[PDB]
Amino acid sequence: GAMGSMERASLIQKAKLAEQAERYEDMAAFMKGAVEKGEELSCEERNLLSVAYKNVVGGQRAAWRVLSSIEQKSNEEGSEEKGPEVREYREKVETELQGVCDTVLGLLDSHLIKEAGDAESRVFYLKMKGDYYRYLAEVATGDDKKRIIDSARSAYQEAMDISKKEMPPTNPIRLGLALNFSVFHYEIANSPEEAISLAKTTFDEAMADLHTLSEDSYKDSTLIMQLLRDNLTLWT
Amino acid sequence: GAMGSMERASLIQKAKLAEQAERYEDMAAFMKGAVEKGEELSCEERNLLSVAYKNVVGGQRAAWRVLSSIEQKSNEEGSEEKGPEVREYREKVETELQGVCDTVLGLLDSHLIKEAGDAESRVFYLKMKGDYYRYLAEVATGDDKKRIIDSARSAYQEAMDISKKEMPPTNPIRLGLALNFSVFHYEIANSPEEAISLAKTTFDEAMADLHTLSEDSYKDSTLIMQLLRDNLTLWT
Amino acid sequence: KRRWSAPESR
Amino acid sequence: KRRWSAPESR
Ligand SMILES: [Cl-]
Ligand SMILES: [Cl-]
Ligand SMILES: [Mg+2]
Ligand SMILES: [Mg+2]
Repeated sequence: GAMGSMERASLIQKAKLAEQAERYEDMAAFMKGAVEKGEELSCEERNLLSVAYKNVVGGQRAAWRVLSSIEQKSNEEGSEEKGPEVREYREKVETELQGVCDTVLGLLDSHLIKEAGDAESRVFYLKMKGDYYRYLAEVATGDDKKRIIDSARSAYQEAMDISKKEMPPTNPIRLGLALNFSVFHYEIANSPEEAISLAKTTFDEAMADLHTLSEDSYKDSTLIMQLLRDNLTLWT
Repeated sequence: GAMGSMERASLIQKAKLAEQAERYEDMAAFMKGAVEKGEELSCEERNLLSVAYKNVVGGQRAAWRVLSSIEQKSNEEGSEEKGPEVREYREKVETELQGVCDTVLGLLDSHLIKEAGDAESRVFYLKMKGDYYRYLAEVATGDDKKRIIDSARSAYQEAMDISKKEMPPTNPIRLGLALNFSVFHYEIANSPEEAISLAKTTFDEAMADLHTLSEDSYKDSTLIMQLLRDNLTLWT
Repeated sequence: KRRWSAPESR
Repeated sequence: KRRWSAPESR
């Protein structure tokens, strides 16, 4: 790997520089190198890993959606035939997106998840596993789509079980996990009622725990609660 | 070259798709492939080439400026020594930026400029040559900085001479050339008075020609005149 | 408006 | 505010 010769601490330092420069492909490559050093990641390092790949895949997903929409219009009745280019280029972006998801899932499987023993790290990584299988599911159309969806479901479900047992209802990782699992239900698993129920119960249980929090923790939790509320407003 | 097997028209079609998807690295690679087919570029194709590389290098320049600023602070008195990482990563981004500028300049030299006989194409390409030498000059610090600056000056000067002889003062290419040459004077060549004089004369000669224009041409010209005016406001 | 998914802590 | 350079026609 191209980062094999760089110190772990230098990789982390450069990931932070790349973040400041909004160079998220570089940031992801640096954090991949840091993971491949084989030591567990701290809370901050896990967040650096997550931010980098979220931004990389977010750009690819946005581009895939633009191209998929163009492609769908090209296949309408009365559309002029333009040749294979739209499909080809959508497939190119899709393949690159899948490659990024496979890379992240490979880091989680070798060997982030199996070494993660604390609730905060184990839930964080399982949420990530659910997220990147969900991004694979967004573009899946073939005979493996059901298995991809079930892999996302299973990762989210294990993360939910641990988070409910080991974390308070206001924990921001627990909240963001529930938010993403609710989006999975709504737009991947064709279960909008499950999505709405999860979002509401998650919001209501966090509301009831806010009184235990410092001012700074209150700010962190209410920020994600507002996203749950916004989704509920959109969905009902 | 990786685009050697794709039809010229398919490259152009995919460049437009990449533009819509804001995938400017892909867009630039497609347009590089189209240039390498060896045929001259139409007005629209020249604009596709320019937009793609402008966006690619614009992202690298923005990142280089962030990193250079961090590096400068690290070299202040009382700054804690953090090691070579900031310099290393700034050099990485700088090298990638230089590579993009060299690629563009190579396309212009082989063989866009020598085949460009019409004023509109020849001025467009010479402006581009000045632009990408200017971007090289922004990061140059060594024994070639003076030669880089003079290469930018020379390209802009030849473009200005042709544009003054062959194009009306409201032509948007002429206006954008003068805008960029004025920025070259102001922040590359340490000649703010020349920058201000060029911006004012360019604005005033365009103002006097607006009456000849259709509504749509008037809109195109006044848009760039407003940028000249904004720079004059900033500089005086 | 497009639904929210979880933002990054950073 | 950072000075303008020429925008892209497209
Ligand atoms: Cl393609
Ligand atoms: Cl580096
Ligand atoms: Mg119902
Ligand atoms: Mg004076």
